[PDB]
Amino acid sequence: VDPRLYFENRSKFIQDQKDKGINPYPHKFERTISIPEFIEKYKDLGNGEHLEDTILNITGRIMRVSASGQKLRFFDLVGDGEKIQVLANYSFHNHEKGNFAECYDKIRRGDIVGIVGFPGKSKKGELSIFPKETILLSACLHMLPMKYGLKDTEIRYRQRYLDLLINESSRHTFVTRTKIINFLRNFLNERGFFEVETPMMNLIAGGANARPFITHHNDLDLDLYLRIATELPLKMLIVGGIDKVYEIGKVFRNEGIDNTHNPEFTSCEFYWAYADYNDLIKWSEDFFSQLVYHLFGTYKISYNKDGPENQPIEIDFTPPYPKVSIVEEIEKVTNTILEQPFDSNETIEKMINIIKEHKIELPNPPTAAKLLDQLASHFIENKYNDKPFFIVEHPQIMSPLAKYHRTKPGLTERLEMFICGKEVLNAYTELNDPFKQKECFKLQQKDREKGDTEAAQLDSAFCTSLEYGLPPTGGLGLGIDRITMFLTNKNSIKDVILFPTMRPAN
Amino acid sequence: DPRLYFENRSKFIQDQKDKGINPYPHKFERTISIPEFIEKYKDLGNGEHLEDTILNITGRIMRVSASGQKLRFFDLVGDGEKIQVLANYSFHNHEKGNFAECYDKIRRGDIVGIVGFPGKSKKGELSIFPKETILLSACLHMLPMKYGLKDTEIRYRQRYLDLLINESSRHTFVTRTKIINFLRNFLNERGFFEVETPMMNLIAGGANARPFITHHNDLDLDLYLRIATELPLKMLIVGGIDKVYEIGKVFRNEGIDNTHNPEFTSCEFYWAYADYNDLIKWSEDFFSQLVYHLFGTYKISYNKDGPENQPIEIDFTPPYPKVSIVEEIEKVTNTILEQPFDSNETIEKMINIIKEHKIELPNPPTAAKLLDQLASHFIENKYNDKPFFIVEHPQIMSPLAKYHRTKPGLTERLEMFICGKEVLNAYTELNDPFKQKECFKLQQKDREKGDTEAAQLDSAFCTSLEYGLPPTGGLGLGIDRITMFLTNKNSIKDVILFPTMRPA
Ligand SMILES: O=c1oc(CC2CCCCC2)cc2cc(O)cc(O)c12
Ligand SMILES: O=c1oc(CC2CCCCC2)cc2cc(O)cc(O)c12
Ligand SMILES: N[C@@H](CCCC[NH3+])C(=O)O
Ligand SMILES: N[C@@H](CCCC[NH3+])C(=O)O
Repeated sequence: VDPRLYFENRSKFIQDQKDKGINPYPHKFERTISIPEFIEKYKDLGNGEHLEDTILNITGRIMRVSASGQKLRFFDLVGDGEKIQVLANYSFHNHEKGNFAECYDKIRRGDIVGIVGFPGKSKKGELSIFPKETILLSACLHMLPMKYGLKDTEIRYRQRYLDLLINESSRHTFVTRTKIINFLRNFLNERGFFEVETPMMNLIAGGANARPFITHHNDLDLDLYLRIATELPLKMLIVGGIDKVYEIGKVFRNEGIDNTHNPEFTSCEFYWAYADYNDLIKWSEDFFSQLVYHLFGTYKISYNKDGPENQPIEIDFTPPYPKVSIVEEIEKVTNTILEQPFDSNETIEKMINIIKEHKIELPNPPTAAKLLDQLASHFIENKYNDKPFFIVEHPQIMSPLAKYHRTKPGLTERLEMFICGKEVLNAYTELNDPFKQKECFKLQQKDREKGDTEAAQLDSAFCTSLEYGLPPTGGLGLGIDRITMFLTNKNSIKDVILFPTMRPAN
Repeated sequence: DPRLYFENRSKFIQDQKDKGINPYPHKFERTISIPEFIEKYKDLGNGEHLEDTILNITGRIMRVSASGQKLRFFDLVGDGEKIQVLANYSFHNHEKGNFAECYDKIRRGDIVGIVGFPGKSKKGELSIFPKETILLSACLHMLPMKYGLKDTEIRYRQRYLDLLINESSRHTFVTRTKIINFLRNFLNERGFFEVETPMMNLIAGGANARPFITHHNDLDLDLYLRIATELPLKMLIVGGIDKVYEIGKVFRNEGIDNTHNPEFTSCEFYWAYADYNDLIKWSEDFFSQLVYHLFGTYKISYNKDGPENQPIEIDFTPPYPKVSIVEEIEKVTNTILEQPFDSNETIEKMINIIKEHKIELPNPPTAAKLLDQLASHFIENKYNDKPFFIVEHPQIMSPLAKYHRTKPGLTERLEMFICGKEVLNAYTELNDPFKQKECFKLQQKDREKGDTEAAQLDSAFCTSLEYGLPPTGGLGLGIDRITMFLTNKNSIKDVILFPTMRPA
């Protein structure tokens, strides 16, 4: 009932051990077997069967404490996501090492123990370890919370270790996360790609439309910006001869935080020379279908779109995925024609009127790109929840780094894959013409002058790199944390990140 | 003059746009790559022509030559390999353009799309005979020769040029990526689990270094970039992931030199129920197997004093030498460093030792910095022919280290060095939270003296240890420095694609 008193008493316990000779935190306890390999090595065992001649050294954490008297103690030893029962029988205690009750009465829930025992099964058939001596390795000073104590509380985020020990779903989630990353890294290596590392601190943060962070190097007396994307240096590497290049790493964006936006998130960007929008479309379908089948043995997975209480929807990752032109669908749903130039006063004022007629939120500044973005968000992003789908051919005012469309004026050969109305992939034929790239950078500078602090700045080093010849390439970016959210059935981005960015407790 | 040539090529591209032809085509289907092409038709004799195999090749023209007007020769480079391209007026498809007008516009550095057939020249050089050549992406500037990248900083700013010209840089970065690949697989075979800890934190802990500062606007919160991945990984050990690790970037706001880049790649791994000895064995096994995985031997040739001097033989054959820091300093300096090491007497003693030897006194002459300087000038270069370990560091220097089980005042720590450069840091993790807060408060006392790189107390980490940190052994690897020695490089900038530098 009193956690503060419990902690103070356990602290006194540790000090009392030090005063009365014993060391509560020993340096080494040479383990012989792990709990998973122990379960695997002795599960196929008969009821009540004992192996009193095979002594083993096993470690673990106590999570359940109970006793059937002063001579029979019961515990639950967990380790590596698995668990076994500890059946301490006084008939088996090595009395040369110490008193039975004196040794086991000190054990508390959460204590990390080292056990010298023998394997067997109980009368009821519970696979257990029968110790001959139990030594405390690392005591737990606080009271462990209950599962309900972590249900709708932020302790899962601020104290992830508690969430990893109490909830099995947490360990499962992060194991699946690393499996997603392993699958992607191998999927790219098997195709001949080359993993690299581009700087996170830069003189100019380009590659996306977002406000970056700023830091300062004292010895150089230089202001560096945290990378918002890895697009630019990767294309610079494509120029360098590495025709198959990619990077898996953290990117930072200083903007709002919600269930889908963490200030720092893991992204994967790959550049494939002599490839185009079609190649990226096929790549996306192939990769997602195989990733989902690799993790579940099926193409249809269930996802609780409306939270855990409401019923879930079914997402079918079976290719091919629907392709939806942004401009044309907005036209059909709104029964209007967005005459070009899309950034003209007429088209901008028109889109403003359609945003006002539907009482949709007006973006500030009302740049043409933000108007089109809000229109696509409120009218075509949630068009399909049954399966993932592609929003393609974005206008040039929205894609300053995109190569212009070969048969559609004003549009680009860009694609964006969405899952449950959430952007998870951004791919497109790279704009390799420096003459036309500088025009988009200058137009972005004007947009920046209108209050659009997300408008891409002018990177001179990247432009000069394009001047030596960027072969026709195709690039794609993946939001790994979001992919994990959908593939692990989690509604928040804080549930797929070990230590998410939280409001400080001060 | 390069300016005139860039302007001529620029006007050239504009003339192509006004003339009707698209200078940067959208798509060119490649049927075979340069490596596959060398592999597929290398065995052809000098003079054979498979005129029926119409292939689509791609690459960057790196040499332009001619024999009259009917013969044009170029070097097509791609994926680190080079082939010949022999354009003849007999095989040219005249329906798509004039031969001379089509090939006179190709210069060195142009990305072209060739449609031809494989064959071998009269001299025997594997070649692609094109029937049509299309300019896919033009090179507007003058690509320099290899000599143009020797006495300059261009290799670091325009890494693409160094990768396209110096064929050794490509090998160096391929080796770097292979080193990381080997490390990741090496850990995964032992059951380790890869994770991702935050790079922005309320406190920058895990090492003795000055961090960078940044600010999140919506939260109006100042955050420090991580200087190490130690504390969050240990908290994960407490969470039940007994074999965890992370290979990522860490940021330290310090000075720049040949072995220091503000941002560098490190690998920290925490293995529960392990200790100082297990880490020693792990380091020896890993370095020996990595070296033999790359070179087929345990001996490496490294130009320790630059390529202008004879190199040395680094033998990674286990087992390496182990040296106690305090013991060696007392032997080499013929002095007695008494405990407490941070006492005024021994602090003045180390200061006088540095003074009589004419060494630079650390910025704040603290006991930890003093010991570090003594080790750097009297121990760290004891072995160059083989990597070696500096062990049993004092607790004053290791606030996150578990005290030595038998040597008072020391810790069960180890640092491996190669040619005097620290490349590994491992030690038995301190799991007693009370001793931890004691060491952290001591670090604060040393911060009061003006130590910007003294660890600040992380309340979250201390609270994490209170729930029970099992005996664990932790280690950290400096990937960039390891790559430097395995690629025979004297500067860290030579192993980082884009090192931190001043603006142009
Ligand atoms: O996860 C994220 O994904 C994306 C969009 C993502 C689409 C696919 C290509 C990479 C980017 C943006 C974003 C912005 C934030 O400020 C925080 C975030 O976590 C994200
Ligand atoms: O490479 C580096 O290695 C180390 C030391 C290294 C030892 C092994 C464990 C990881 C750290 C420190 C350092 C500091 C810098 O400011 C810049 C750098 O590049 C480095
Ligand atoms: N960097 C892009 C995604 C990859 C684009 C690839 N050409 C982004 O921030 O969305
Ligand atoms: N964080 C350490 C490496 C890991 C030491 C073992 N926990 C360093 O920066 O040197």
